[PDB]
Amino acid sequence: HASDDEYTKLLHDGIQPVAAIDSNFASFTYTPRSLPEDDTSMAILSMLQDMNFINNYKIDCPTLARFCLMVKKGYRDPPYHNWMHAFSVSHFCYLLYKNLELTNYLEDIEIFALFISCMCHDLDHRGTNNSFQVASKSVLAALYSSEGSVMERHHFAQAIAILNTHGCNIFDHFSRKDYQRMLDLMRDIILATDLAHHLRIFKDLQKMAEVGYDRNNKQHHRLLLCLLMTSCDLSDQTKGWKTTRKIAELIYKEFFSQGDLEKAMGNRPMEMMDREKAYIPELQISFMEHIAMPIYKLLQDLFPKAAELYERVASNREHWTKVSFTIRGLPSNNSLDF
Ligand SMILES: [Mg+2]
Ligand SMILES: [Zn+2]
Repeated sequence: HASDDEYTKLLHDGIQPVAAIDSNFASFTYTPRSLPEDDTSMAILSMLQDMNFINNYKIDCPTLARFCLMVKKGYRDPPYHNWMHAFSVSHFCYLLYKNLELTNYLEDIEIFALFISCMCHDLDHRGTNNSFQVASKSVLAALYSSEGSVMERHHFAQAIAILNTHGCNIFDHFSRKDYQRMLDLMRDIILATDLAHHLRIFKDLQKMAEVGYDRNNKQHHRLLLCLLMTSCDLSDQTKGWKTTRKIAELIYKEFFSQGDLEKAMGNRPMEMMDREKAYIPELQISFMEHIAMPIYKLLQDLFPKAAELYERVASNREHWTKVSFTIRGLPSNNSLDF
């Protein structure tokens, strides 16, 4: 019946200064997946403290601790879309904040919403995509299919359910106006994680980069938020070869698992979901050239200091070309360690 023991222990000695985590914690070279999972909740508090959102928005620490624990427990354990993914995506948001000086481009509340969105953007993911929800006529599909972005709307709904859980509403004291603004930002930012959305606004993103970002342009704020969210979501591609390789293993383990379920339903899965047809190296090269590289290229055109990011993504693409080892699907052991 010791309901408060868990969060109390987390805050026992206060919030740990971000500088004390790792001297390289705020560098683009840092790999957040290396941090022990049991230390991630405190790391979240550390980043929120460094960005000073707790002071700026008068956030209640105990409530925030409970909220962070709830978000972490809100993730299931599929190979890729788990808490460590949300954690690493959130860390990249922090990196962009520190390295690109986002406070000079976005309003403070927008950056706060972006970080919280990163934490909650994949809540309750089961390892299957939107196409599958519709094909299996799931309860989530029946609920959101009409509006599109089925899983994305579910993730947002789960985030709201957490805020509505006793003792977890970190925005409870907000005025009605600011509360609605925060929930609307979270909705729009999480919805931006749907690739379909990114592809639709891509030309608007290029135009903004072409004419130059304008802090007084409301549309630019919305567009930048979408680009940044996508940038955080695919940040595993900005690390070293070992990370890109490992993440590929996790994502395809998920993709092939879904593909197997589709075949069992009497359906024909897309090639990239079929372990008997997919050739991972080529699929990664395609992903890099058509999705990842263009996103970080845009980021570079807007932020010169983001060049090293685009550079790493391009390098990793090169690595895949030197790997393209010859079999389709994944090895018997489901590993690419070799
Ligand atoms: Mg997602
Ligand atoms: Zn994600």
